[PDB]
Amino acid sequence: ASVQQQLEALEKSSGGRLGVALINTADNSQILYRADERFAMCATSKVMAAAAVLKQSESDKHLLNQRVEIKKSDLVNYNPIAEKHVNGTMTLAELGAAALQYSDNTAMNKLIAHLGGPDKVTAFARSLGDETFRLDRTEPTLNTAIPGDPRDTTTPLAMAQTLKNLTLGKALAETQRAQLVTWLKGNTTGSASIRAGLPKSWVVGDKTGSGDYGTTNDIAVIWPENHAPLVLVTYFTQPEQKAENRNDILAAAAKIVTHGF
Repeated sequence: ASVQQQLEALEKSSGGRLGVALINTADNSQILYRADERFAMCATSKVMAAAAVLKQSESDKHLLNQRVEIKKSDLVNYNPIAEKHVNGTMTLAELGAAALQYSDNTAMNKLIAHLGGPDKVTAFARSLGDETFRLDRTEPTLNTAIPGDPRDTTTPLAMAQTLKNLTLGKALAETQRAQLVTWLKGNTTGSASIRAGLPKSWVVGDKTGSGDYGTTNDIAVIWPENHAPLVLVTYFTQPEQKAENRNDILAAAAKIVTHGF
């Protein structure tokens, strides 16, 4: 069974729709499975928002330390970091960190609001050459993940390309690229997703996402010990709105497509 057959087979079993894009930066080869199909990003979109703020910070040396007031009314449905700071401030950097490493939804909203709304995140993606990404909503509604809804979607390939540009490539100035990489490496939410499909000692940065329709996503940059990085997007979504998430599928997909390194 080739890698495509293995992915086909994984999807066939899975009860959903799998999207995979792996970029092997050794030779810019790719492993693609429904890679041009749209999927709801859910919190994987947070990478774009955080990166947009990093881009701004390249021309404003005070931005990352800018205070953002956190009010109880800013809290939404999943705020593990921001709730610790109500009535205080968090800096934009701290919001980036919380958004990326804990998937804090208030943090995401503060990034988006700082930037001037979801459309500003889209424009930032566009500025990186990503013609596919769109951010339409704030948290929490960007996670509705309704089948066929274009809002808050991208394709696996588009996101893989952009993630590579962001973390290893030309999108950000070097200190901000490194900051993004640091943030992704320090993610806390991805143990059971792509990381679980990889050799335990490979260094990985990732951002998960999850939403309704059992939408279960992860985007990762992977640094094998003896090989050039891999950039991997695994998106997964299911037909029924209250489907359980399926991080196991993402781990399985990651194992399939990284088997060689």
